Amino acid sequence: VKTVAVMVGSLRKDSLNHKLMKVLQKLAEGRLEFHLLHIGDLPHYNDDLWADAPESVLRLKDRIEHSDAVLAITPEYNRSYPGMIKNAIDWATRPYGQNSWKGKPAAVIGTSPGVIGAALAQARLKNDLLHVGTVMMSMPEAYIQWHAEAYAADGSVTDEKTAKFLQGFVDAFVDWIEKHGL
Amino acid sequence: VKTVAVMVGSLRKDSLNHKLMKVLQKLAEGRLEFHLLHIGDLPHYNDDLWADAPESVLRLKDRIEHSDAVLAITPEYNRSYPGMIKNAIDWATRPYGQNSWKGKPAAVIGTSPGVIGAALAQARLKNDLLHVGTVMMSMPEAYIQWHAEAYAADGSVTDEKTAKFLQGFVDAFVDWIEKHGL
Ligand SMILES: Cc1cc2c(cc1C)N(C[C@H](O)[C@H](O)[C@H](O)COP(=O)(O)O)c1[nH]c(=O)[nH]c(=O)c1N2
Ligand SMILES: Cc1cc2c(cc1C)N(C[C@H](O)[C@H](O)[C@H](O)COP(=O)(O)O)c1[nH]c(=O)[nH]c(=O)c1N2
Repeated sequence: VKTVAVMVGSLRKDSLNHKLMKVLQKLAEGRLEFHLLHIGDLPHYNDDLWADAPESVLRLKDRIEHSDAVLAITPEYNRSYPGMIKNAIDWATRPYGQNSWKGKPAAVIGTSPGVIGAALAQARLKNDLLHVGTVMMSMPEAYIQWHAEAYAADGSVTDEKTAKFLQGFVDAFVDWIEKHGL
Repeated sequence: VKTVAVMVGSLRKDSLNHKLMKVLQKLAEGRLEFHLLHIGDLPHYNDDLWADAPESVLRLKDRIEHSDAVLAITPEYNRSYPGMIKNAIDWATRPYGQNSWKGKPAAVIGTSPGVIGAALAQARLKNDLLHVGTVMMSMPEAYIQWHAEAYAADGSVTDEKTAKFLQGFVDAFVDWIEKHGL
């Protein structure tokens, strides 16, 4: 089993990206073990805080470093991804010389109720995670328009086409981690 | 005098982007009146909070709406701009139908100790502010490598070449607001 440090780019109760995380976790059970990064617990980045580092920042870095891979699951806000994710990215690259992300196999996925499926957010997040040294998966693209009727309450995917698609993403990520991980 | 809602993308005590804000404010005094947007006081975006909107969010939107223009002064973190700025951007676009940024003349500037002068951050921030409906100034580019010896403690620019350059940016922004504002 490979461990995955997961960022979900939404805090709200009924987040679709949180639902997507659970769907992916269920599809991946037995092959990937997800551990959430608690990005909502991070203060806004402030370099002065390294004098007494926030526990949340220490925990963030420890989990990334102890995980085999990274997965980001992002909504799209105003045609890019949420700042809360970028704030987490930046915290874990520091202190200088201590970039936790370096060399980690990564992937990005996300969902929107709209047909664009968070594609613009995803492209930007792929670029920004590439620029902190991750080994970034590109295929298959997964710009998911959320359809509530395609999923069950337990996270099962009831729609066969959607299940095949998401399974293809999971399978690719498993293979990506095996090939490109440390 | 035109009013300007200003974002400074750093919270730390000795921030160079904060020093740059004060330099620009001094150069612009009498023509532009700066009002800081308190982006460090915003919680991480969470759509659930609109049920009881945070005061910081309400103040942010009110100041943007009541200003003639917007100025962002950004550092570069891992080849883009800080998430705290994107978080502010997203808050002020909401609720749906109530985008405070729409039609506002805007400009972006920033500084780094390195020679790249926060250019990658600035390009991304220009794009993200364009995508929320600002009327975005592009010229002159201002990718400022910070040189402490070029500035005095009162914000004066002691280096003549630097003063001419930053005055050019301020003059262009005043004209931009006059031409492109409401
Ligand atoms: C500030 C802000 C900005 C945007 C959005 C929302 C909000 C609040 N939404 C809608 C978004 O896709 C929808 O609310 C998702 O359901 C949010 O993801 P979670 O459900 O919270 O995971 C959105 N959707 C979209 O497809 N493209 C976009 O650019 C935006 N922009
Ligand atoms: C997490 C993080 C990431 C980066 C930086 C710093 C930190 C803490 N810095 C350096 C940055 O330019 C320098 O610290 C500036 O002085 C920060 O701006 P303020 O001085 O806080 O306004 C930096 N500089 C740069 O030119 N390009 C970059 O990609 C980054 N990345």
